[PDB]
Amino acid sequence: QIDRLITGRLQSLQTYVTQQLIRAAEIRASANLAATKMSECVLGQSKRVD
Amino acid sequence: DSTECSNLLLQYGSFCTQLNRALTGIAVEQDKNTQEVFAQVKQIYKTPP
Repeated sequence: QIDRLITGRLQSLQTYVTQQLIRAAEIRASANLAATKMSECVLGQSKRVD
Repeated sequence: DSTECSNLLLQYGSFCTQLNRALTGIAVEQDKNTQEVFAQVKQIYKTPP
C-alpha cells in the first residue's frame, strides 16, 4: 500500500519538475529578449522597426 | 464508456485537469502567435485599380 503512494508522489514530483523546467526555459527566452531590448533601446538608438 | 474506471481514476489527483490546462494553454498560445505574426497593423489597406 505504501509503494503506490510513493510511486504516485514521485510521479507528481517529476511532472512538477518537468513543468518548472519548461516554464524556466520560457522565462529564459523572455529574459534574453528583455536584456537585448535593454542593451539596444536603453543603451543606444535602435533602427529596428517595431 | 466506463464507470468503475472513472471511479478509480478520480483517486489519482489533478492529472486530468493539469493536462487539460496545458492543452488549453497550447491552443491559446497558437492563436496568440498567429495574431502576433500577421495582425500587426489595425488597418486593412487595398491596392488601387
